[PDB]
Amino acid sequence: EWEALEKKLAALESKCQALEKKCQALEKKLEALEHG
Amino acid sequence: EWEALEKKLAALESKCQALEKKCQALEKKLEALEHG
Amino acid sequence: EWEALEKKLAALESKCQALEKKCQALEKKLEALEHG
Ligand SMILES: [Zn+2]
Ligand SMILES: [Zn+2]
Ligand SMILES: [Zn+2]
Repeated sequence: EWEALEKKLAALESKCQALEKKCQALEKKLEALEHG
Repeated sequence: EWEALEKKLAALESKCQALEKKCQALEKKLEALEHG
Repeated sequence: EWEALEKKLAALESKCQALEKKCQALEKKLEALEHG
């Protein structure tokens, strides 16, 4: 169905946004090690 | 077409899941450096 | 609408591709710390 698709996409957008944050968090910890 | 969309979404869900694992793998290596 | 969906998916595919690169970039910096 069409609606199931809309929900899969919506959950993917969330997953993606949570991944961008995780990456920013990781980069921050990596930068701490790399400079200090 | 509708079916092409369904396939693009399915491949995106896989890509996303592989990215969550990569991030978990990275965080693990980062935590090793950060504590030991 | 159908077209709005197509655009959301297209922007998600980009976001995902940019995340794979970020992860590769991070892993590269992490590997530098881990071996050198
Ligand atoms: Zn740096
Ligand atoms: Zn830690
Ligand atoms: Zn290594």
